[PDB]
Formats: sequence, C-alpha cells, structure tokens
Amino acid sequence: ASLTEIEHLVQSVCKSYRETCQLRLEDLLRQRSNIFSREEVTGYQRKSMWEMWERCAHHLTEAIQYVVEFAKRLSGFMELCQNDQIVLLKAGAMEVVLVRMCRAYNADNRTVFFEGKYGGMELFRALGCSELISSIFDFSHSLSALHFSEDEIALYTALVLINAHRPGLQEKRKVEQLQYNLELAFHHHLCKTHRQSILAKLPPKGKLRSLCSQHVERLQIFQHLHPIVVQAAFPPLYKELFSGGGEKHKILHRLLQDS
Ligand SMILES: CC(C)=CCN(C(=O)N(C)[C@H]1CC[C@H](c2ccncc2)CC1)c1cccc(Oc2ccccc2)c1
Ligand code: NA
Repeated sequence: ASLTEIEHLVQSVCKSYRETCQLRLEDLLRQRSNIFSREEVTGYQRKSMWEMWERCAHHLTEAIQYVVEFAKRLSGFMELCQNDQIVLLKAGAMEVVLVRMCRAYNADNRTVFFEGKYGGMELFRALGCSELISSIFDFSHSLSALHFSEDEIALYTALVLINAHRPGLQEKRKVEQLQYNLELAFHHHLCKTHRQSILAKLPPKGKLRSLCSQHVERLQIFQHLHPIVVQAAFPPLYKELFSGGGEKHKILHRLLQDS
C-alpha cells in the first residue's frame, strides 16, 4: 500500500458509512429532550417478556441489515470469497451495531434513543436480562467518553468487521492485507486530526465478545421459555445469526447476492 492509497481509503470508508449509517446523528441529537415519561416507562415495564424480546430482536435485525449494506460497499469486502464474507458478518455484524449504538446514547442522563424517545435502563426491565442490559449501557457509556466523530466510527467499525482472526476464514492472508490497510487508514486519520490518544482508550476486544456471548446466552434462556414465539415471530435473519440451530435458513447468502 501507499500514502495516496490510504488517504483514498479513508474517504472511501467514510463514504460507505455515510450511505449506511441508518440514523442521522443530527436527528438523534435533536431528540435528546424527548424522553419517555414515567407513565410511558411503566407501560414498557408492563409489556410481556415475549413481546419485548420480539421488538428488540426486530430492532437488532433492522440495524444488522444496514451493517450488511455497509460491508457490501466497504472497499475490498466483496473481493473476498463468499465463505469469508459470511464468516466476517456472522461474527462482526452484531459488534458493529453495538458500536453504532453510542450515537443514540446520551451520557448526560444515561438514556438511549428507543422507539421515538430516550429512556433509561429501567425501560427494558420486562426482558428479564438486566445484566445484558447494563452491559450494553456501560459499553455505550464507555464510547461516549471518547467523543467519537462520524469519520472515527466509520473507520473503527470497518476494523471491527475486517478481523483476520475470526475462526473459519479460508483466505486468511487476504483478510490480513485488508485489515492492515484499514488499520493504517484508521491510524493515519487519527494522526492527521491529532486524535491518536484514543487508541489506548478503545475498549478491549473481550468487551464486545462478552456482549455477544451474553446475548446468545440470554436468547437461549428465552427460547426455552417461549419456543413458539421465536419460531413464529422472530425475524429469520435473527434466528440464523443467534439461535441454535437456526443456521439452516441462508438469509445472509441472499442479502449478499442481492443488489
Ligand atoms: C435492548 C436494548 C437496550 C435496546 C434494543 N436494541 C436497540 O436499541 N437496537 C438494536 C438499536 C441498535 C442501535 C441502532 C443504531 C444505528 C445507528 N445509529 C444509532 C443507533 C438502532 C437500533 C438492541 C440493542 C442492542 C442489542 C439488542 O439485541 C437484543 C437485546 C435483547 C433481546 C433481544 C435482542 C437490541
Ligand atoms: Na454517546
């Protein structure tokens, strides 16, 4: 790689992210005053556990679909073989979503934008997975302290996805080369903007790994309690990525062949 090749990669990654960021940051910032009232919070707590699980799985599935589009527009991703594209998305799409979520998190009052308004952890009490919920809020709180720019989220989420250590990669050297160029693009941009200090403050990879692991652990607990709800009302892509065995569906393959 070269310098001009890396500067071109920065603008390419940022462009691919702007086209797929799902929610406008300005919209999220303007809605900070719009907070769920105590009566609305009580309504969410009164909903059944299985209805809250269905709505959250639907919101995650929608967010993951924008991450799949981010990957398809990400330089070098479609050059990889279809096995490696699927391995990288199965392992990283949820992680990219968890990072993108800090844009919807307000560290001032410890609330998150959810279904039109901002609400705290107590909004999600009906799910019956308080440890997972608090972990999600803590992770978003950690990233808020860094004051990420939009270009920084673009370059960082690209690296979260292009991880040459994921098990099952067939062309490991090809993914290594792509990750190295993206790492250079990230660091070059942090150097050009005098933001290298955040490198030591980025969360360890095990933090994103623990979140995904908790989500699968809590999903299995819920699937045991309401199996027909998962079977009949959860999104098919969600079941393919997270529920055992849900893998037979082949939705990821269709999203990648499309468009
Ligand atoms: C449980 C909870 C606190 C919230 C429900 N939900 C959720 O808010 N989302 C998916 C948003 C993720 C961030 C998205 C976005 C995109 C771009 N810019 C800003 C934000 C917008 C959708 C969510 C979060 C994280 C794991 C998750 O998976 C679960 C969790 C519990 C049960 C089932 C699935 C859902
Ligand atoms: Na934030």
